[PDB]
Amino acid sequence: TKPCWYWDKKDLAHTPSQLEGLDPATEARYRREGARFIFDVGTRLGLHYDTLATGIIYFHRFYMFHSFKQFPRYVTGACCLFLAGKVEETPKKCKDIIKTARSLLNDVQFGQFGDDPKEEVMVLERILLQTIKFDLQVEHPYQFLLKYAKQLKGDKNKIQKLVQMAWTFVNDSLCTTLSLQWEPEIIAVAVMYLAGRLCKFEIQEWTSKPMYRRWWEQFVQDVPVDVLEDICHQILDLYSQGKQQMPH
Amino acid sequence: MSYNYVVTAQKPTAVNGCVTGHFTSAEDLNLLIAKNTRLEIYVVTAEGLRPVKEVGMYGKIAVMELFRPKGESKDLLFILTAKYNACILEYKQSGESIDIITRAHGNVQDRIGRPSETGIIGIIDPECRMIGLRLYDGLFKVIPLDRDNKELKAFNIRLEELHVIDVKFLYGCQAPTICFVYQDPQGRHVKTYEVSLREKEFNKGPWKQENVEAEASMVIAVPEPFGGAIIIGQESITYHNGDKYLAIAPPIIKQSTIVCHNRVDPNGSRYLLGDMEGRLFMLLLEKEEQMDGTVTLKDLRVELLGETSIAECLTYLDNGVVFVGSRLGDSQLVKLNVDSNEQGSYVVAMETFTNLGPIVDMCVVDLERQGQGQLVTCSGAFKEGSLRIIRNGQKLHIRTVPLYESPRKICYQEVSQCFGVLSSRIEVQDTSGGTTALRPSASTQALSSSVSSSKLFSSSTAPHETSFGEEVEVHNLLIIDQHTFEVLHAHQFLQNEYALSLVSCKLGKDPNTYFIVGTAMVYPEEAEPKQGRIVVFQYSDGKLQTVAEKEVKGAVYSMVEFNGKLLASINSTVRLYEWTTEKELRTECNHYNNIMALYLKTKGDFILVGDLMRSVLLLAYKPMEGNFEEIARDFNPNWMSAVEILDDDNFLGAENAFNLFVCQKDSAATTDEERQHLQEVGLFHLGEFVNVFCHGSLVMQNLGETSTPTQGSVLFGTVNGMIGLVTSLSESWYNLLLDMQNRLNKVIKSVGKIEHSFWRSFHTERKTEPATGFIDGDLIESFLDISRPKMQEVVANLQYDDGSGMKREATADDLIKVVEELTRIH
Amino acid sequence: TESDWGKRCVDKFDIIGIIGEGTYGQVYKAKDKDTGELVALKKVRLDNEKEGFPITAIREIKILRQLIHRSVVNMKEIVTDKQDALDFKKDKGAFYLVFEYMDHDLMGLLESGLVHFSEDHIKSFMKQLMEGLEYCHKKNFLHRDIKCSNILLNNSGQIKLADFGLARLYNSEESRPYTNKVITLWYRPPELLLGEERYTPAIDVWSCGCILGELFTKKPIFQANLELAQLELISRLCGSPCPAVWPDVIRLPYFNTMKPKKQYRRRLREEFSFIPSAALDLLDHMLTLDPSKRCTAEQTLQSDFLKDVELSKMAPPDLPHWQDCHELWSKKR
Ligand SMILES: CC[C@H](CO)Nc1nc(NCc2ccc(-c3ccccn3)cc2)c2ncn(C(C)C)c2n1
Repeated sequence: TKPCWYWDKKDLAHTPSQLEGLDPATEARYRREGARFIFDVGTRLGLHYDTLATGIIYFHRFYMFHSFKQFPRYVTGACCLFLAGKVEETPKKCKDIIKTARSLLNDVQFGQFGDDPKEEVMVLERILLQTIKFDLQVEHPYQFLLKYAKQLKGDKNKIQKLVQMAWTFVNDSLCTTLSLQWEPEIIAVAVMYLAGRLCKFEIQEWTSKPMYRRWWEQFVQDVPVDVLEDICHQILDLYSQGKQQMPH
Repeated sequence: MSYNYVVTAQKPTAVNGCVTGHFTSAEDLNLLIAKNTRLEIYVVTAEGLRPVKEVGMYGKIAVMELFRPKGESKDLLFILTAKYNACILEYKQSGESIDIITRAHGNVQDRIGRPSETGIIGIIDPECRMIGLRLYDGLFKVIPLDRDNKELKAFNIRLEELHVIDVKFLYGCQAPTICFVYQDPQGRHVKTYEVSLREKEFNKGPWKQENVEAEASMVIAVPEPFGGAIIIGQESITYHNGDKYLAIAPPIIKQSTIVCHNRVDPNGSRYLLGDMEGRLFMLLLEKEEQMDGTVTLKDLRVELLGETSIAECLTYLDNGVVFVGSRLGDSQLVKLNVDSNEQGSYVVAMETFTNLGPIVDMCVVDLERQGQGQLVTCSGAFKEGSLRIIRNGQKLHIRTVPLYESPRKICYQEVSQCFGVLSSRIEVQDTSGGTTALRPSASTQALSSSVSSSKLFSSSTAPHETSFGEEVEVHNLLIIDQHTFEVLHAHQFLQNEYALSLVSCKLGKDPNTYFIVGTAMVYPEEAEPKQGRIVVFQYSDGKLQTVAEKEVKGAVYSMVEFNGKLLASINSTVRLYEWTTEKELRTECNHYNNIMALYLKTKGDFILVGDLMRSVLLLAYKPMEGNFEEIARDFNPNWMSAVEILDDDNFLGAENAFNLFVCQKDSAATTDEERQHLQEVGLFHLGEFVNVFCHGSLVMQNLGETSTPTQGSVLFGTVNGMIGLVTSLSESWYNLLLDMQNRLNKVIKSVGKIEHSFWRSFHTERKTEPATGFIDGDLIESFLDISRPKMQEVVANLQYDDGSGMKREATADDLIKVVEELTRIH
Repeated sequence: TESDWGKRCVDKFDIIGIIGEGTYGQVYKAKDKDTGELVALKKVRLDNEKEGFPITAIREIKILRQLIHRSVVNMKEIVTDKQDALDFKKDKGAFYLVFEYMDHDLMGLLESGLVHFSEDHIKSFMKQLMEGLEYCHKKNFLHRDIKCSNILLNNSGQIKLADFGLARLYNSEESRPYTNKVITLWYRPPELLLGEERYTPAIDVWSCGCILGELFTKKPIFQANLELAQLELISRLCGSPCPAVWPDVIRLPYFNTMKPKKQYRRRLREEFSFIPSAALDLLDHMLTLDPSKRCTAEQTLQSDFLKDVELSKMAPPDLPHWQDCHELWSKKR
């Protein structure tokens, strides 16, 4: 009925970009660059967190079917955000996305947009819709993170720190292929698991079953701890490369 | 941007209603006859009927009743139009000046309501205290007949019984009572209610409800000293009056449906009844004078007088003379005699008034190579079946050809000096197993005859078991001589086969001129027909030979000769057949995007398809590809009745709500979508039901270019026998005539003070739009019949522009010569 | 695979003809050349358009792939015009939204006055329309465009709700600023006429009330050319909007601007007295002025009129044809 939008870590070694001579580190760099571009363009435009995530998901899904060598990452990123606006009912004129794109990009970076920046983006919409197979409805970890945290009952301050920190990890997991590997319900639980381990919080105590150690099962059944640890490890590798450690 | 003119050539001849009273003066006995939009007034004389005045209304006459209120020296008339325009009129003559004063008027339409199945019913209280109108189901409107009620203000009383069959006001009651027959799940019943004007509501009826016959069709209020009511059914006539109850079921009445009644004697002793077979009976109420003094009703009796035309309404005048107002056939004045003639009949036909009746189909032909033309119509139904040859003369000459059976389609074959006419006769199921005809008709009385010997439908293994007395239609193709109108041949079709379409033409490279018929296998079980035939016949040496037959999976509603090929419509499909060198039809292409393709008209490679519900479509045969192509469609749901192509870009269509409309090709190449949209540009509430559109005219057209600048001519036949004409106008001609209409309305005093703009405004139960791109030719032609001072009032300060001529303020002689020019088109 | 959309070409459908002019493109009747099924195709032209693919087609795609119900139209797949030259820039094609083909729209049936609905036909129709609508409202979707031409009905007697081009999501938690100009004027509720922009799903219930009364009269109950004239019609029947019956009416913008001629009393039960008590009560509740006092889609399904209506007994609404009216005369008078 609906297409499958999930892959193994092993499969990512065979994306079109990879097999076109691009190495793994470079495709990962282009995915962070592209995601942070969509995020910063749409943040400047004053768009909802769901509209930004929807655009990033379309972007990540697109470079599963196409090569970064053949499709300039920033032109595709502008296109994703343009379509995501219409999908999430927060539309923005293409001229404004272009205007913001030139403001955030340098001269070399904006060269990708060619002579007619609007046309370059509009034209690509046909391929983007075909690539995403017209499966426009997208769910994000945010909604699930909020639904599960709402069901926790305990110290409002400690629960708030967990939610606030887990929200940040969702914003970082956007730069990664985690969206292409696990369902938002799994990612939402994984960021709660990560925020909890850093805060030294026993999340089971705030649930309807304070005696049930694997608390997450009452939100997502059939999710083994090792899957949560893999998602946690991948999120922490973003902080390990540079600074930002794991604050508060 | 469409500009058309529409004028009446023959007024509607069918009688819809007729009342008698003392309308012109207290002494004169009058007879008023309403023929759709027209109203005729006559004075009854010993010789017959003397005409005294005829008027037109801006509405279809639905109710018409005379009544004498308290204080009036003579009767006043009440009329209600189909568009709900109520009005009380008065006849007033001053020497020679005959006028119809509008004493009271107003529109009685309710904001919310469901129109009733049995139509509008209007009845007046014997004491003349109120006009009872049944417009909507579950509501009974009451206009109090008061001195101060000039606007005709009314209130609705809630009615418990939703489905009402008929209602009348009873005589001899202390309070104004209504008596009605209604229907519910438990069957049909008769009930009564008292109507309190003071309290504005119904009260308990004087007598109990009673369960009546399943087909109780009419209520008859009986005058004093009997009171109560008679209920006419299919098999029984019953009298109800509280405790009293009589019921007679004479076998004579069961064989045909009684359709109308009338009171002969004022006391209510004798009553005339008329049924679908024309048969006219007398229902006599046998009295029994009690010792009390009162006279109780002992028994009811029926007596067959004779045969008349299939009456819509009977109305006896005086003496043996009765006026038989017929809608299907010719109306009559018949003399009832106390002694039966040698045939056993007490009726003697005195005078016959022509009624072009339901004009189901027609064709324009030049029988004498004159260049004027003649219209041969398929008019009437049942024993009233006939052909009418109308020719211009200043009166129309009409020659009738009685067929004594229903005609369906006509067409002319010049090669054979004769017409082909499809016709249906009713035979009933007899004890022999087969069927038998009630009377002999055109098809049975043919010089030479044949029966289709096709084995296309074979055994059919179809359970069609039939009981006795059931009616069945028998379809035939009649071959009638173009000069004597003698039935040369009659070919009867297969059992349960209905002939729907007929064409005369040569096809392909075949030099013979064939008569092709399209049929449908009509079984009661089938919702829509699943089988049919396209039969090709050739008339030669006084006999029809079957040339070829092509089976189809549906009804063949319409056929047309299309560039040597045969274009036919089978249910939802529009097919184009080719005539092979093997004398056989072989399909070329199809178009299946239709609900039900009923009407076809072609102009070159274009085809105009009239659908059942999706209005009209413009198809085109692409010769290069050998298939059809949808040029543009009218996206307005319109239930059609007939279609016609005026020209390459303009297409006239007639609707079931008595409306006319014209669509034009958008002719704007900015997009492919707008090009495919047919825009309704002309709209006009005709007021008639158009069955057929036909290109031609009866006017003598000379060798050169003569007559009015109105180019084109399309005659049309209607259900009420009215014949009209449509023609196109130039832009300057239309704007001039449109301004004339506005000026004309401001001076012409209408009957019932009905707005002309309202009347011609396009109307269906859902939408009501103002008429556009259409000129009421009857309003324009009436300019000549007004006084000189009113003519000069109309022309005062009238400017025209962009007609290759200056401002020139039109004057009386300018418009009198232009209107006289427009009358010469019919 | 079946999940992969937009890849298959439109040439795999044999077009039968144009059936209507849609919101963003034409609608064609067509047959699948492989399976022989009949389908309806909505053309979505993006080449002549600015801001590419239209938001109206995006809404209809996003919402209909999420909604699956017997009384809501089915979008089967999406197909494209023949690709050419191998350059997507030069490609100025158009997509087509493939749908289930329906035999009619309520508009055409009522307009051509070719149908008659008994109490049992209205019961069957309304139970489907309300069941379909209740599914949408439970998924937090406003239709916002309910009208006769948007209620498809096939010969089976099945009803399907369609044209989700104006449909939007609704967030009950807190309030979202929407568009004031929604639904055609005849089926528009009073709150939108008086300027409400943060409205509820009760707007669709008003449209369905307008439809209910209309099935009993064969005519739209409120027909006016302008907002003020429309509010006058609604006021003549439902009563003038006033704080006595609608306390929050004073909060709307055009409350003082759009005042009816008089302070009318409610006459809905009086005027529609010819309707069976069960349906008259349903109509009375659906055409309630204050949207906070107007019934929900779920409540209409648990009403004396519809609750007991059997799901299995579809009762197809008889459309008389062929032998009907082609030659009426005294036999059919
Ligand atoms: C909303 C746009 C359109 C306007 O009428 N709605 C309409 N009608 C349909 N089918 C009922 C119908 C109506 C008219 C015709 C028709 C048939 C012949 C000529 C002209 N129109 C055929 C089917 C139909 N089927 C599937 N869909 C989906 C929405 C694509 C349909 N949408």
